[PDB]
Amino acid sequence: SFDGFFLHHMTAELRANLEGGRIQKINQPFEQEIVLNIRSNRQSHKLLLSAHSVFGRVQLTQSDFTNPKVPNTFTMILRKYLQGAIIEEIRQLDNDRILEFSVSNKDEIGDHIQATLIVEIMGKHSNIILVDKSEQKIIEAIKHVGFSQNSYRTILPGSTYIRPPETHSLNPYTVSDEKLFEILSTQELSPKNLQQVFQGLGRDTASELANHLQIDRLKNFRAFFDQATQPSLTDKSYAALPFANSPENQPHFESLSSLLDFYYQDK
Repeated sequence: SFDGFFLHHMTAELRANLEGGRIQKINQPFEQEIVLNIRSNRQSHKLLLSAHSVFGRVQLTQSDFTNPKVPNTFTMILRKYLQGAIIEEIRQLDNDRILEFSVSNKDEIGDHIQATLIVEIMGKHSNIILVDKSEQKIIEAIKHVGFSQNSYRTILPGSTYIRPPETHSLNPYTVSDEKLFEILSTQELSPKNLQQVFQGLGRDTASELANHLQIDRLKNFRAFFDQATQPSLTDKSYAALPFANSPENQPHFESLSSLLDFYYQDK
C-alpha cells in the first residue's frame, strides 16, 4: 500500500533522481494533481504530486499530460516560486505520509527565496501546501481550509503552518535498541498492534512484518526495514517489497515509479 513505509522507499528513489534538480515547468493537468518537469543529472523527469482523495500519491512518471490553456492562480503562484528553482532537499516527515520539497530560488532583485512544498497524503484530507521557510507561513495550498472550531489548524495564505497532529506511534526507522527490545519483548506482535505501535505501517506491511518477528526479533525487525526496494504487485495492491501471496506472473519493475505508472494506468 502507499503507507509511510512505502513512502520511505519512494522518497529515496525521488531523491536519487531529483535532489539538486531544476524545476523547468509546473502544471496542474488535473483537479488535485500537479506535475513538475524537472531537469536533473542530465535527465529530464516528470514528478507527479496527487492529493486525490482516493489515488493520492507521489511518483515520477513516463506519462504525457495535456495542460490547460489558462492557468490557475494556485499554479501561478507555484510557478512564481518554483520555476527555475533548485530542489535542495526532499524530506519525509518522520514515517508519516507527508513529503517536503525544499527549494531555493532568487526573486527579481537577486535576493534568496526559500520555500518548502509540502505534500500531505491523508485520503480525503490530502493537500499540497507551499510554505515560506523563514517565517513558517503558508504561501498557497491546493485546498484551502478555514478556521472552524473543529480544527487545530488553518490552511490559508498567510496562516502559520502546523503539521498534522502528532501521534503516539514510533518511527520504526529511529527506534533505539533498548526501546525496540522492550516492545518486541513484552508487547503483542499482531499485524494490528504493530500498526498501532509504529508510524506509517499499512495493514499489508504490518502483516508481512509480523511473519518476521517470531524469533531473533530485534535483528529481524532491523532486517525488514533494511531490505532493498523491490517494486511489486500484491493481492489487492502494490508494495516496495514482494509481500506474501503476491501474483506470480509478475514483470520486473525497474522502479517504484514505473510500478505505479502501471498500477494506476486504468485510473
